[PDB]
Amino acid sequence: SSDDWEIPDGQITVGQRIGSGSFGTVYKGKWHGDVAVKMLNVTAPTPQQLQAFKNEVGVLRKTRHVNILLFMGYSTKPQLAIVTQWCEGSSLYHHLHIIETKFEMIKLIDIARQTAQGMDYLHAKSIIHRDLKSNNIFLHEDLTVKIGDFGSGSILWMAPEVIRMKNPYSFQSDVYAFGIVLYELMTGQLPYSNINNRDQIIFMVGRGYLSPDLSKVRSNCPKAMKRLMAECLKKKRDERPLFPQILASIELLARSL
Ligand SMILES: Cc1ccc(NC(=O)c2cccc(C(F)(F)F)c2)cc1-c1ccc2c(c1)[nH]c(=O)n2C
Repeated sequence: SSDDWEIPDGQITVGQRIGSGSFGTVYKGKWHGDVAVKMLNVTAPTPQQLQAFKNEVGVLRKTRHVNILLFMGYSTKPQLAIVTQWCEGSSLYHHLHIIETKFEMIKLIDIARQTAQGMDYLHAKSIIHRDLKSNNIFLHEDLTVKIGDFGSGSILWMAPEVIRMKNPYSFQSDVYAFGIVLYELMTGQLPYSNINNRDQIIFMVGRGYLSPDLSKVRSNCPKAMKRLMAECLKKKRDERPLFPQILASIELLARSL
């Protein structure tokens, strides 16, 4: 009846520092092979740091799905640490905007389908991601989407009610962020690339004066995908579909290719 989440003491090792994440540092490590380890640098955590760790473990431990980054376990001795699978590859952001990988339409639609599958799973478990974006979508072996929270470089994916600010976060604000990921996949670009001012973007998206230019979608982008993108991006949160409907739309347009 137990999940045995707590990793035995003196087993995890960490190597290369790969980044920063929420409460600490992310390393490539070893625990029954390659793993990613998010570890608190200090030995004595503040009650807040400990609470942030417990909340993150509580969310991750409820997930078991191929499209969610695999949570493996946690340790509190000698330091607070969360262990996940190690993914070989790059995030969708890195692919589209750094190394500019050119995916075929069938593969772009499949990345969208798998992300919607993972998001539908999280929402069914009442988990609102709050920071869905292409950098939080990992292409494991550059084939399987793994949603995680790897990391303000998140305004482009922010729903207008989240920009405006209370609790503006909902399943619908995650749907909007997914709409932006759909825009990235179908255009190969980040929205608002011709606006060099962050304050203006924040202000205008929040007022509904500015929205992504859907005419930028590739020519081989199906019409139903463009319509789905438009629905996910609705300025009013109540007008946006939820992931079971988004999933059904993607599955159908993928069969019609
Ligand atoms: C090691 C580690 C521990 C915890 C998390 N925590 C999440 O992923 C997360 C937190 C809350 C909710 C959710 C979700 F999505 F379920 F809602 C996910 C991420 C990492 C992690 C893994 C790989 C990484 C990395 C960090 N940074 C990096 O560059 N690589 C390549």
